[PDB]
Amino acid sequence: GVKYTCGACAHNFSLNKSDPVRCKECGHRVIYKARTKRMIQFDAR
Amino acid sequence: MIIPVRCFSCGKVVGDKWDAYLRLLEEGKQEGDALDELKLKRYCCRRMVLTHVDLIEKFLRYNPLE
Amino acid sequence: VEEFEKPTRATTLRLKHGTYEKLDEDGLIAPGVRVSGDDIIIGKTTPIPPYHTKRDASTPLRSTENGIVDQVLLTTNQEGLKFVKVRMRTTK
Amino acid sequence: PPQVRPSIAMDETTQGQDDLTHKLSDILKANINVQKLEMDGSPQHIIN
Ligand SMILES: [Zn+2]
Ligand SMILES: [Zn+2]
Repeated sequence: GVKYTCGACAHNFSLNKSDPVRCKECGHRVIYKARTKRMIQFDAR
Repeated sequence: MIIPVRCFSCGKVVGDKWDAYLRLLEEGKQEGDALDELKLKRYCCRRMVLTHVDLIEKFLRYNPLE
Repeated sequence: VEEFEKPTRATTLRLKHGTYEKLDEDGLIAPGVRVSGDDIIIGKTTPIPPYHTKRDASTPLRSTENGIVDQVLLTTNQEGLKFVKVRMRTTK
Repeated sequence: PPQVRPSIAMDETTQGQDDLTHKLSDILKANINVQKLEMDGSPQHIIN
């Protein structure tokens, strides 16, 4: 459902609000939300 | 963090002389001589280049999160 | 127990005047999103002890502060419940 | 009036009531069952 990245092995996966909060590959208990795909604008000032 | 693009006071472009400054310091040249060879006359640019701390070299030590 | 979720207009009540469209399906805003003050960044709902019976415990951004969502952390606490930390970055 | 006791609207329309309102409802139920036990046959000590 939502992309996530592991905090230890840095592997990208996805979650569907049903899986336990853990890394699929290395079983790490700390994960981060992946960066959104939307563009971001700055005024360079 | 990283070398600034321009001198804060005057505005001379000094961001392209960091690698040259380090290489000049490699051959044992004094800091004043190295600054002189980079044509940094006004002491604003001299303090811009001389007092910079390259902290980004530390930030690159940590493993990337992706 | 409570849950991190995007509150609904009908089935969920006690909606703050701040916007909710920035939240995702899991109630957590994605990093790299510009937000302003009072905007909801964490959406949490609490069941009413004995439809339209869910307290909104959403945490809004500080009204005097702006910035971009620098980082989002999701994990579990000591007892195993959900745990979210949102770090906002701005320029002074 | 409801101005006297604070009925906090912790969640929109679906709200409970203060303890005073619940106790007033209990008192009214007590008065109703007191009234309903005076025309019909019932022990006097039970009425008291
Ligand atoms: Zn992992
Ligand atoms: Zn200068």
